[PDB]
Amino acid sequence: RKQISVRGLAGVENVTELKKNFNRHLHFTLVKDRNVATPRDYYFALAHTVRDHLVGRWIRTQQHYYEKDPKRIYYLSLEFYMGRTLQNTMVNLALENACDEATYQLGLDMEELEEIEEDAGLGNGGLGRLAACFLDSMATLGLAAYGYGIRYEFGIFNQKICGGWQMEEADDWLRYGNPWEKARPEFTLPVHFYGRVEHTSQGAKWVDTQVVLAMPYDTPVPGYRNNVVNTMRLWSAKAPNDFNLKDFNVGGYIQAVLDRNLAENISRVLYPNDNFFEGKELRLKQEYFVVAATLQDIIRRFKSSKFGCRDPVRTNFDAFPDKVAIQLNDTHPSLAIPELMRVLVDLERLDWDKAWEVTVKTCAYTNHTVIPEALERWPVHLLETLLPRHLQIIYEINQRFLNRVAAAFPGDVDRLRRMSLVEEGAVKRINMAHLCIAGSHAVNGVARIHSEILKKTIFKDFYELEPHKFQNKTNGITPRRWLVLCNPGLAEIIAERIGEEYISDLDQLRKLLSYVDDEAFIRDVAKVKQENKLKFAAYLEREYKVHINPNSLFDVQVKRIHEYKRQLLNCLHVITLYNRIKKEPNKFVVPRTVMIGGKAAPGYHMAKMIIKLITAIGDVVNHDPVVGDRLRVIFLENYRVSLAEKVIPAADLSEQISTAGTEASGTGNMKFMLNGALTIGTMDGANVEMAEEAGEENFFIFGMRVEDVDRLDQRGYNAQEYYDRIPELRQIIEQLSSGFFSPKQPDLFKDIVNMLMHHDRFKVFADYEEYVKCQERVSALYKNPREWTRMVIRNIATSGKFSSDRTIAQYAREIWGVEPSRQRLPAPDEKIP
Amino acid sequence: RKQISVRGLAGVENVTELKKNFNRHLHFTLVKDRNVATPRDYYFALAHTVRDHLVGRWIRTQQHYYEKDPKRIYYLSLEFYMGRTLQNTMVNLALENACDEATYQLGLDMEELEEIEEDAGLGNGGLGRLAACFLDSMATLGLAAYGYGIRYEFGIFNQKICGGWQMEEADDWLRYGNPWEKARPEFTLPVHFYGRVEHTSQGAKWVDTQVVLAMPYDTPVPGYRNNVVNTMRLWSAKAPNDFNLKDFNVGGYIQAVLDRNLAENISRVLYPNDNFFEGKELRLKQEYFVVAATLQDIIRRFKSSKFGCRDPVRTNFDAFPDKVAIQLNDTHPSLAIPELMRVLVDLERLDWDKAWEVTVKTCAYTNHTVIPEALERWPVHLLETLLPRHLQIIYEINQRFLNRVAAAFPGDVDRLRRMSLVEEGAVKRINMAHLCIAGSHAVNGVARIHSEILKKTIFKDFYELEPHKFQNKTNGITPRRWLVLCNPGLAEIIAERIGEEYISDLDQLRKLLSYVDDEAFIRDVAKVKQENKLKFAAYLEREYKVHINPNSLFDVQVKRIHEYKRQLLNCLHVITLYNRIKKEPNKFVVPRTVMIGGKAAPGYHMAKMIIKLITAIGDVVNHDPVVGDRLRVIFLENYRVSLAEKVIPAADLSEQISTAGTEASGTGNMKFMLNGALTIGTMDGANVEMAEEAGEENFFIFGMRVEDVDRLDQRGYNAQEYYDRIPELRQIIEQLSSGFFSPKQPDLFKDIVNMLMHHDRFKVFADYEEYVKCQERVSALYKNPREWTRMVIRNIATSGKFSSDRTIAQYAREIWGVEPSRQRLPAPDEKIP
Ligand SMILES: OC[C@H]1O[C@H](O[C@H]2[C@H](O)[C@@H](O)[C@@H](O[C@H]3[C@H](O)[C@@H](O)[C@@H](O[C@H]4[C@H](O)[C@@H](O)[C@@H](O[C@H]5[C@H](O)[C@@H](O)[C@@H](O)O[C@@H]5CO)O[C@@H]4CO)O[C@@H]3CO)O[C@@H]2CO)[C@H](O)[C@@H](O)[C@@H]1O
Ligand SMILES: OC[C@H]1O[C@H](O[C@H]2[C@H](O)[C@@H](O)[C@@H](O[C@H]3[C@H](O)[C@@H](O)[C@@H](O[C@H]4[C@H](O)[C@@H](O)[C@@H](O[C@H]5[C@H](O)[C@@H](O)[C@@H](O)O[C@@H]5CO)O[C@@H]4CO)O[C@@H]3CO)O[C@@H]2CO)[C@H](O)[C@@H](O)[C@@H]1O
Ligand SMILES: O=P(O)(O)C[C@H]1O[C@H](CO)[C@@H](O)[C@H](O)[C@H]1O
Ligand SMILES: O=P(O)(O)C[C@H]1O[C@H](CO)[C@@H](O)[C@H](O)[C@H]1O
Ligand SMILES: O=P(O)(O)C[C@H]1O[C@H](CO)[C@@H](O)[C@H](O)[C@H]1O
Ligand SMILES: O=P(O)(O)C[C@H]1O[C@H](CO)[C@@H](O)[C@H](O)[C@H]1O
Ligand SMILES: *Cc1c(COP(=O)(O)O)cnc(C)c1O
Ligand SMILES: *Cc1c(COP(=O)(O)O)cnc(C)c1O
Repeated sequence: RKQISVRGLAGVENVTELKKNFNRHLHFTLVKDRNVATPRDYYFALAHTVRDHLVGRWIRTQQHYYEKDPKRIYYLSLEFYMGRTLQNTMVNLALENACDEATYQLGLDMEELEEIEEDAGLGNGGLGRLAACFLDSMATLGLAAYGYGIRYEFGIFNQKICGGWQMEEADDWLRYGNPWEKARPEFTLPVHFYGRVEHTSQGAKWVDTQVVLAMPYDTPVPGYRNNVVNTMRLWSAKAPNDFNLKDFNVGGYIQAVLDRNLAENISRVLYPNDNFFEGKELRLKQEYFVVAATLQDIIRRFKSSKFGCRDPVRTNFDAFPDKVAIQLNDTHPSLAIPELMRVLVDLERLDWDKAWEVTVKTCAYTNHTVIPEALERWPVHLLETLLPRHLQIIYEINQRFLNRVAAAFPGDVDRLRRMSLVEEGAVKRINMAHLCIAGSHAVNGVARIHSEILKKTIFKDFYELEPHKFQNKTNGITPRRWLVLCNPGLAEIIAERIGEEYISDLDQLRKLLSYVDDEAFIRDVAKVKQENKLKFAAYLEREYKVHINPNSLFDVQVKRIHEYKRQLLNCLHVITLYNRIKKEPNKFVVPRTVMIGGKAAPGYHMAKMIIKLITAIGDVVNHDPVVGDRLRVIFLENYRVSLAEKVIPAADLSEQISTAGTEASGTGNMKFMLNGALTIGTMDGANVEMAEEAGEENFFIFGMRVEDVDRLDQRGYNAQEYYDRIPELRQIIEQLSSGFFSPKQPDLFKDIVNMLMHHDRFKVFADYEEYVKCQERVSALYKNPREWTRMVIRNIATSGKFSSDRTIAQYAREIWGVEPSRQRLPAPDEKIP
Repeated sequence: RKQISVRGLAGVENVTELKKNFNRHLHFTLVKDRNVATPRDYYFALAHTVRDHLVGRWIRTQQHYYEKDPKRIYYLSLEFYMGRTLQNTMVNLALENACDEATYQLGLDMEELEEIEEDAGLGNGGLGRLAACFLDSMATLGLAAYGYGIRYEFGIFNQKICGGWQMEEADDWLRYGNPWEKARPEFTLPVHFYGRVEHTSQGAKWVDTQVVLAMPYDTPVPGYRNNVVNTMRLWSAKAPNDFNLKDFNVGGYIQAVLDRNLAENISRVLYPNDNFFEGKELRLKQEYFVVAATLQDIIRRFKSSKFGCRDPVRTNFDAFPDKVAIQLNDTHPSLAIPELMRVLVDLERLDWDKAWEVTVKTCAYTNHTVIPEALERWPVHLLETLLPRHLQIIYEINQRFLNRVAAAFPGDVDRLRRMSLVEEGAVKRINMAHLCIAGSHAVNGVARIHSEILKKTIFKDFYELEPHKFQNKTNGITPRRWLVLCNPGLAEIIAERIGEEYISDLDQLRKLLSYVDDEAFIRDVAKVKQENKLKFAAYLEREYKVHINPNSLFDVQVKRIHEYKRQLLNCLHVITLYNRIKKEPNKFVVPRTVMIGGKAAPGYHMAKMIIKLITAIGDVVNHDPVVGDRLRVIFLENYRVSLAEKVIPAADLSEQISTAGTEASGTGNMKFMLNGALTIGTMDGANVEMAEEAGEENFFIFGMRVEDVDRLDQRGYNAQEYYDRIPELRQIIEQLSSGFFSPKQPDLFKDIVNMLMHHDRFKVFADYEEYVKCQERVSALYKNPREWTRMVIRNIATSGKFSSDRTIAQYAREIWGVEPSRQRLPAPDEKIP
């Protein structure tokens, strides 16, 4: 509808420079002319002109580190959920407004072109987005940091609801190209698979291995206005030419060539599994592949440092921990630990015990869940086929480890079977979380309760052996994408009162508590959210047709569709709302639009069932005339980062409803809090630190605390109890059991009814009384709008702790041992020296 | 050693412009800086700066044709053997010398960088190079022409001789990228496979087909200094997202994604088969794929023309032949004919008989061989599975065709089984050469005897039915790559006397007969060849080590290794030479370096055997001390276009030794003739028109003419006869039979001995007397150097007829019906209008 904002300066020479370079790429890069270039061609010419302002800084940031050669942070993750890159790169370079003017005086709209860009969907959700937000934060804090992972040809599937069912389809995100990567095939590396271990004369050798090659592609990761542009290096698999062809004595020349895309399948697709574990060979291959190739790039750079010169010399890998820190995001790169031992002992010839001190001091591990089906416990027969030397290194690590445990708790023979990284049984397995605690020097959780639950439950044995290892580092979100970029209007009205230094110092938002009684600030804050609601209802009417009321409470739960996350409890609540105004049709109720969105992993039947329940409910509700427009249920299709930048600004209520003690942190919860939604949520994850930051009076907590959850388990949860005692709940179950919500096929929802009644791992009935109660308290407040905005102003004003710049400044200081910085690196300028 | 030449002007502003743009791409495109950029990075910055001078012209050449909208020539070929593109694009734009100065004053050597570029090996040999030379000629003659084919990820394999055996390896030519193509994914197209034909109400429909998508990549094809830049559009296969994923009810989400590279295998690899026929499903798929997608691009452009406006209107496909000419290179795109009928009848609803007149008038076919194992005769069961509607269209074409034949030769029932496009028998098959003659309006051969042999033997029946169809268009070579570019020194000394207009008017070389007695020209012509010999002996010493004598006759046969080409006869000759100076060690013989190079198709055992024989001979010869350096045998490894640009300038004698009546034309023979080698060859292929052009006295013809070959077949060839009567031949066979040439495994060569003796399809013994005789006559002349250079000056001076510009000016006029032109299109200059 309009905007100027402080998306930086649109100054005379630079708007001019821009338009020229735009027209240059459309011709020379695109080989398209004005009369034939479509909005996608206009998108790539600007994408190409914005990455031109980035290579100068990138090249100088990387030669800079060679010259100073800091300790280098390697963030190994198998997921990186980046979303789109043009506007984020414009924000961090301060080009937002010069390219908006430039595009204006060239007759295009930036926002049309910005919507053309495909999201890079290299992640499933929150572990992968945490990685993407960390990368922004490490560059904004001047850290010599490199994010490393796999370049998946197909990222997370694109979800389509057909007949209300999720239909998954392939994310061919590279179809039109990627202007942001730079393929580097000169730097390809081998990764060995299979083979045998010969034991001779001096050491072991892994022999007769198969060779896949690792082709790196680098993406720049620009800091917020400080001229640092760090790197995301993502490996692609390529078959070699000699073995992947020559091994002879008949078998088809064409067949040997077509069989190459079988080694290259290692990076074809991301595994789409939310908090579950799949013991598939292709996954362990992907896990070894990014470990092997990355550790070679690590050592290469450590062998230059300045030791490839001197500092001492006579290859002292002693200094390896003072030059390298490798962060394992979840156990997916836990083979970084046996592999660092392999290259150091086998290839580099250090003694076991030196190379162990060097491995534990450079590695650290971030635990992401306590739900036991998520734990990777790879069967031993898999590892002996695929990685026979690494298995060997794991057995010797385990041997030596349990010798520590038995020394320290002598005689405690059941502790020994519990702490072992080898899980005995029918299928002998390797417990990778155990590997990670044995070979890292810092193990951390993602939120204070999740960190305490690790010390007290899941890893109490390891905590008693080595209390010094366990840490907590509560998650964060980046203020640049999650505020500046999806909510420019909220950021400009904050910018107006307190300035802009808060975008890399979010704790400053607390100076906003002075304006909680300002009537100009209250009205502005509230107009921004009504505007946001209004542009999203438009988006919905446009891209997905639907039409909703902008004057309702926009109640939204968006995250992956898992039972512990409790889209079902939320569901039960909206079926109640419906039933209550059907009983009393002519009662005023605060009108609300409830929007649930998220993806199910392919073969998770319950999750596919819940998406069918939600769309089945909106089939009844959205078509009942007595309901009018007072209640609408919208399933939000193909949830991902660009849609989260659209929804979370338009939200009034944020559903963070998991059973206490299951969500380790959550980060969706933090994003909604700096964007002026109010939380309704259990004392779970970081919801506890958020309520603690704003004050419990300003948050809408309900439900069972974790102590009450264990008490109910001690007792035994009996869901028939809640059904019997609560008539509104009984009525809802029967409606489900009789086909009220599935007419032409009445027994349709009997899997979900049977579960809630008899197999509810997450206790949905136990929290239903206190949940519809709490929900009556947000509607009470909604219709006292000035007092909702003042509660909102106290949530927004207390979001500081949930910046990823604070989380990274604490890993930096207490795990990696580097000091952050914000001194901007010298200006982009020219010089080829 | 030095050069200035007339590689155009190196003028002040433009050398300056160049260096700046070089440094621009190395930074912004390459993201490499001077201190870290290798010679490959320097190659891509110049490749990128030379294609910058080409997009202006390309875009304006293509909008130009839209505006004037000529008849458009579509050259459909499954092979296109382009070799490398930088220097060829510099020649045609006149940038050779500005970029040589530019690179000089930047401290690099062009020739180092020019050697970095990978050859685009999208062809096997001569059919594919003919296509590549035609494209140059069509752009140099201002024709609205488009070359269409498949973009193979792997081209022709790279050959490596290990233990003297060919080892084939994959040509991953795209590893480092291609700076010359422009991917156009917005223009992807579907190609249907499998399915069924429903017959209902109005017409047939091909239903339940599988869908592969065709992703086009365009390469510019610049004319010689006339600002036309035409297009090579090459299709790539891409799996769709919906069917290649959704078809459900359990079967693995990861499996559905990994199974996509199975539709994309259609463009993975070129079939490496020289004049043979493989009836494999993947080949017919590749053949339908480039036909389907191309015919859609043809019709699209015919539906704009100006009829998508008017000219008449009420969709008159009548004018289709006056707007389109599609040339089928060999029978590999013969499905262009049933497919043009399918879209016109089934989709476009014309009557059969209108659409047949429109198909025969737009299609034309070039026959490339008479050797019967080369003929594609696709089994009927293959086509009914894969293309069931097309099979149907072929049966109805055949029905209607034989009704013409039987009307015109009433009662001649064996003619009817001979002319049928359906070859009855155990495996019923479709004769594709027959398809092509029924549905083209011009059928042509590639040289005057090959054209006569078609009218008299292989296609006499079709010639009697339709004499008007049969034509001849003798092959050509492009004077720009095959003279200007690999022989700048020979081109500058010609340029000195007669000027340079000969590079697009090669017939002008005849004004060189005036200098056949010029002693300055004789000495220059001879110094150029000694220089060339000297740089190739260096190349050999460098890249392949070998060391040879530059003062010998460089005797070279380079082409594919097939029995009809007769690398064995040449072999028998060098074993004789060896034996003769072993008999008489101290006889002066003219010293010669014999170089045989070329690739065998993978499973062609005889061809793999002949490469082993040749390297086995050089094992004896190159190590015999009594031989001294008087004779050396060099097998020329990994023969291809860039090596042919190195060898053919350095050649003194050119071996064009096939059994008369088998090589249809040959083009290697023409390249050697404009580069000052003298031919020894049978009266075969275009060797007959070449001898005829220079005078038989100036050529070294020997051997059986084709009449003598049929006489010997009438009689029955008995190779024991030649063995018995010729002692030098008897001695050679015994040396082979006893392991003289294969010591540690004596029976090694008994496949080749057994064949020559009992199964010689190509009569190698029949031509051996006259061949070692003719070979004594070139050595006689070699050691009268001034009289060799004067014979050479009469071959070079009479090469005009063998330009591809003459061949294309005759297809243009007598088959496609367009007039060539040489008026340069307006200067590249600016304007976005
Ligand atoms: O060359 C060095 C070394 O080699 C040899 O030892 C190696 C073993 O031969 C090899 O099999 C491998 O051993 C693994 C073992 O395979 C694996 O099962 C695992 O065993 C653990 C259990 O996982 C753990 O639960 C616990 O089990 C006990 C438990 O205390 C007890 O309470 C009861 O419940 O059952 C079990 C029986 O006591 O402990 C065991 C180990 O005690 O871990 C092993 C080590 O990873 O690797 C060995 C090291 O390379 C030679 O035998 C040895 O002498 C040489 O020093
Ligand atoms: O709906 C239109 C049309 O449909 C029906 O005809 C179709 C046929 O049913 C269908 O099978 C197909 O016919 C093909 C035939 O399958 C194929 O074998 C081929 O036959 C040729 C031989 O290839 C050729 O050698 C020659 O063979 C004769 C030969 O003259 C003779 O000397 C002796 O040696 O042997 C053979 C027996 O006489 O000629 C035959 C054809 O005479 O070609 C056929 C046509 O392509 O396609 C038909 C057309 O769609 C109905 O039968 C018909 O009435 C309708 O008009
Ligand atoms: O992986 P490396 O070698 O440390 C970093 C690579 O990218 C940097 C930024 O483009 C270049 O300065 C460097 O020369 C290049 O090799
Ligand atoms: O599987 P999810 O929820 O997308 C992501 C998981 O990792 C995130 C980042 O550590 C946590 O905040 C979240 O609680 C945890 O369940
Ligand atoms: O295949 P088409 O559409 O005929 C030719 C294509 O390339 C030409 C040269 O870049 C462009 O002018 C044209 O707009 C484009 O669509
Ligand atoms: O298989 P080859 O020899 O490489 C190529 C084939 O097509 C060429 C181009 O029409 C002919 O000149 C040649 O005689 C013929 O055998
Ligand atoms: C931040 C984010 C998540 C995380 O959601 P939680 O509520 O923490 O589970 C998942 N998906 C996307 C698209 C995100 O933006
Ligand atoms: C021209 C050429 C050919 C053709 O050789 P012929 O002697 O006609 O069989 C084959 N390969 C390459 C590399 C060529 O340059």
